[PDB]
Amino acid sequence: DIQMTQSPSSLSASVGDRVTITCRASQSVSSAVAWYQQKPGKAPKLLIYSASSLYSGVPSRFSGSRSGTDFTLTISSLQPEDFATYYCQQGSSSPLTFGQGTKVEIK
Amino acid sequence: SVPSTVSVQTREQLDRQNVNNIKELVRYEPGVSVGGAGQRAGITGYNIRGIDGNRILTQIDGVELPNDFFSGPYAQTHRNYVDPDIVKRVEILRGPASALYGSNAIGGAVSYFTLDPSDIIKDGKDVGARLKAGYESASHSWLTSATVAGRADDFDGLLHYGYRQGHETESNGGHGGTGLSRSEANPEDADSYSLLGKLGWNYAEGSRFGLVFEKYKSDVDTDQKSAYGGPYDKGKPAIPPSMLPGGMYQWRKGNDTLTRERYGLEHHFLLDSQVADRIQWSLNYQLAKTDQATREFYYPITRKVLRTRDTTYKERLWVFDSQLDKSFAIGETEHLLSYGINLKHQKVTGMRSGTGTNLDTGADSPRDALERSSDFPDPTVKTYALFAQDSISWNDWTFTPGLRYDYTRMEPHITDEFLRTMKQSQNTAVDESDKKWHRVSPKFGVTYDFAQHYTWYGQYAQGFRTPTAKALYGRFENLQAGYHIEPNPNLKPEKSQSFETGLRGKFDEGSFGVAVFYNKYRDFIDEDALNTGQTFQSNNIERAVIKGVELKGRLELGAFGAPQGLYTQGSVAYAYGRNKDNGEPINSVNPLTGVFGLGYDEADGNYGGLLSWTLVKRKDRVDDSTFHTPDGTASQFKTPGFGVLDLSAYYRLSKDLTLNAGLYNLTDKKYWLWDDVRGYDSVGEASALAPANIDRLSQPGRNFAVNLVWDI
Amino acid sequence: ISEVQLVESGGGLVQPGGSLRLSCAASGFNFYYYSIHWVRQAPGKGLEWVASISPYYGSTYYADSVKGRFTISADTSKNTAYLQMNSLRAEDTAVYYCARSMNWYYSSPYGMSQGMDYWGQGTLVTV
Ligand SMILES: CCCCCCCCCCCCCC(=O)O[C@@H](CCCCCCCCCCC)CC(=O)O[C@H]1[C@@H](NC(=O)C[C@@H](CCCCCCCCCCC)OC(=O)CCCCCCCCCCC)[C@@H](OC[C@H]2O[C@@H](OP(=O)(O)O)[C@@H](NC(=O)C[C@H](O)CCCCCCCCCCC)[C@@H](OC(=O)C[C@H](O)CCCCCCCCCCC)[C@H]2O)O[C@H](CO[C@]2(C(=O)O)C[C@@H](O)[C@H](O)[C@H]([C@H](O)CO)O2)[C@H]1OP(=O)(O)O
Ligand code: HEM
Repeated sequence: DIQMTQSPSSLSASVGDRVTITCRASQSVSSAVAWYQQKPGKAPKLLIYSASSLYSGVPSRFSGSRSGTDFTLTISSLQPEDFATYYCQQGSSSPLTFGQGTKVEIK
Repeated sequence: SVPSTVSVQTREQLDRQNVNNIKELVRYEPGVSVGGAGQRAGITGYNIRGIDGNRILTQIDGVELPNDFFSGPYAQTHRNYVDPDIVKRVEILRGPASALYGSNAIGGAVSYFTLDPSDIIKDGKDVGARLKAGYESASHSWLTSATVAGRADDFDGLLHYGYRQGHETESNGGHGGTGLSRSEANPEDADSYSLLGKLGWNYAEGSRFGLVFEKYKSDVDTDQKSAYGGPYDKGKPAIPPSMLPGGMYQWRKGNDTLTRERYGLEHHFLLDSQVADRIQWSLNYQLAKTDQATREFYYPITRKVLRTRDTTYKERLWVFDSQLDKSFAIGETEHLLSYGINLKHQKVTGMRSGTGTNLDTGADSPRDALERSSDFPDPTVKTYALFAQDSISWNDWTFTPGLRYDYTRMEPHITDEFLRTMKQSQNTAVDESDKKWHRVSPKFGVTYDFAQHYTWYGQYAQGFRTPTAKALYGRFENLQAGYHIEPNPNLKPEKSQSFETGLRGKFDEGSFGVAVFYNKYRDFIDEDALNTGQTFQSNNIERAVIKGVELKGRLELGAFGAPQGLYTQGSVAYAYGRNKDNGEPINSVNPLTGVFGLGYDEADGNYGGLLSWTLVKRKDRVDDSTFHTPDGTASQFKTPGFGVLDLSAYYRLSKDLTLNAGLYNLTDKKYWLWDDVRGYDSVGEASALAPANIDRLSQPGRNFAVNLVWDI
Repeated sequence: ISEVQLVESGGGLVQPGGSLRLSCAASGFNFYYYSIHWVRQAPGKGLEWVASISPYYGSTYYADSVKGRFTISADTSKNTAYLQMNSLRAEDTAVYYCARSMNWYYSSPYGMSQGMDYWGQGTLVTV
């Protein structure tokens, strides 16, 4: 039913830069959008839930925002441990939809 | 003589029966019930012939009381704004019989009339006083009231002050503790005071212009020990105590504050004109509000927080009432015409907010906090009423045709607090235009006397109640539990038809009364009804019928051979409600109730007493879908039948000092009133968040009440 | 601080067209009022939600790609979730993750709980 288009698919970035990952829905959806961080060989870790709320223990660098059908994940100051793949997930209840995924690499 | 069923209790009768709240006012009125036992919000209101809630017109001196308000577990206000200690009489009318009262009296009207200087000042004197001290063992409550009235020149004045201080009304459960195992009433600290002032000018014969001042504050501090260890799921804690000792609700304390201030002008005079012989009007301003403050140790597994909640429901009312009385004769018929206008200007506001503080770090908890939210867009309701009533006497017949035209206009006012509610849910569709309703409600009553002792009467009446703002605009979404509340801006107003006929017989050795009624309701408003996650929406029940029979009687035993002053009386009421849309019963209908009395009165009234026997049938016709058992378990509890004995007595210690005493529940029986049980969990949210042990809703055990009245 | 610990088991080499049962043992609080989700990630690809179970309502949900072939169930006595996979195809090879939703029945609606906050280590299924 609903689709989440995540752009870009890769971001070349340098430690200390500010990066923005945008996720766009294909329909009219509520604020139930979550952001996950996954490192290779490891399970995904939740960072932002409900498109604005910061999960407990996640550094305040990560931030969430919403503008219509477009959802944004922002990292104010990139750090060496933040180079991973990020996914946007939509839905408060089932069914759930994940984004394509954005890989953040070293510039 | 009136072609309708109306019951009146005077000031003296209230003192005799130790009436301290409206629950005790309806003790021996078999067809009127008051609920709210075991509930945090307290006494709910009147239930007349199966109709309760906002469909009962409750007014004092013509000023309507606020409606109910439910907006979740931390926002629930009832209709308990009147202290019975300030009224000269109370009239309970069944159905919208009278055109002089508002058409929104779907199930009936309860009218309070405040004390006047005339009933305080003794005959032949210019000054009067009334001191009352009373105690109630059921709630361990003390009452102290003082009233002074005077009459100097053409001015009359009255000043009343009363203060109450007590605790919770005890149940007949013998186990304390916390949680669902607590059968005792939750501890409470209740303080109340009421101030009444009147100042009138008798500038002519039959003419008086007066001022009215009225204040009433009720403060109740409650400890909800029955809710400790929650939430619960089907009678058991949701989180086992082995993993979370104490539950998510470690403790819950609350404070409910009720306030009513009223300022009024009234004027009546005699006129020599062709339009009226007597004109009366009144202008009143009333500010009534309820404040609920909740504090709790909230432990949602991961964090320990102090979660607080504040709810305020407020109503500001401007009411202008008028009535012109004219008497004339056309041929063999005598006419008594009463017409006038009634203007209302109502503003209703409802606010919810909350805070959250971490108990380990002291920091703020935004997840546990709530910003100021309004459930309705602060509406302004203007009601315009035009009524006319004629009493036509022809031989032994008496015809009372009536008409009342009502016009209601509601103006929404979108605020940021209401816009926040539109953001909490994903429903931003709101109409900012005005909603208008209007209807003509005919009324007809006929009375016929025959055989020098009997009276036949018939009554036809129509009622009309417009939808409230909460039903039209309220919206709430709970994605955690999987439900939401949809507004119904197209909700239709209620239309009711009342049919009643009866026979009365008056003798010197007693009297009797038989009444049969048949009430049809169209577009019966069912607020917060569950449709068919889940959706709660206010909808109209297309057809509903409530019918029944009421029996009354009194026999003076001295005429048949007995000591003079001995009498016996009885009152039996039956009702039958059905939802004709789905065939289900109406759960607000009380079971078959009968009150029988054996009383004695001294010849000069020096002393007397009454022995009361109340018999109530087991509740049978229950709609299982709309009834939520208080304990939340799978089994549904129906109240059994019971019989209880009560003894009242009265002695005149002096010509000014009277001792009124009453002993209740003589056999100390554990029993339940149906209205308390069926009304505890209206929407089903309390079964998980604030459940009730079935013994905590039981009526109080053996108890006594005594008051002392000094009429100086 | 750590509500639950999720461990997946039952993954391995199944020949195409066969069946395999995956279990998700949870240590800690029971997920009767929560929602358990299965998410798989094919080698070199992204995350894909496949199924979900809500024990309180008894409701089950599936993706279109696995509808009819996969069955999801829960015990609620062993605090374990199960995913019965039948008629496996070569496109079903992935690392299957068991995740618990943050939102649950008695959570405050003002807490805005959403998404999955607890995940298992995952089990590799090769078809
Ligand atoms: C034209 C027509 C107009 C006329 C009107 C017509 C319409 C009529 C209107 C009717 C309204 C409907 C009422 C009704 O439906 O219910 C009742 C009918 C009785 C009435 C029949 C009609 C007479 C009407 C005319 C009366 C005019 C005066 C039946 C009932 O409801 O039973 C329940 C109840 N039952 C009860 O709660 C108790 C009694 C009432 C208490 C007695 C009070 C005494 C009256 C004097 C008053 C005079 C002053 C005005 O209920 C009765 O049924 C009493 C029988 C009355 C007989 C009526 C005819 C009398 C003659 C007069 C006719 C004119 C209880 O039964 C309790 C029992 O247990 C005891 O209580 P406990 O300790 O255990 O808790 C006893 N009760 C007592 O001991 C109380 C006292 O200790 C005794 C009295 C002492 C006082 C002495 C008198 C004082 C002086 C008076 C001066 C005159 C027993 O019950 C008894 O022992 C009672 C006694 O045996 C005495 C009864 C005879 C009295 C008759 C009056 C005569 C006057 C002279 C007397 C000197 C006994 O029941 O449990 C049962 C439920 O059972 C379970 C269940 O879930 O299913 C299992 C149970 O095991 C368990 O325990 C559990 C819990 O109870 C939960 O509640 O419930 C209930 O049944 P349910 O309906 O199925 O649900
Ligand atoms: C069967 C019916 C319902 C159930 C089971 C239910 C359940 C719940 C639960 C579990 C909570 C969370 C309590 C907490 O976290 O402490 C809650 C909160 C709330 N509910 Fe309901 N609910 C029901 C119906 C309703 C209805 C009909 C309304 C309004 C018309 C409503 C309004 C609210 C509100 C406003 C809150 C927020 C409480 C706060 O301020 O923290 N609920 N409900």
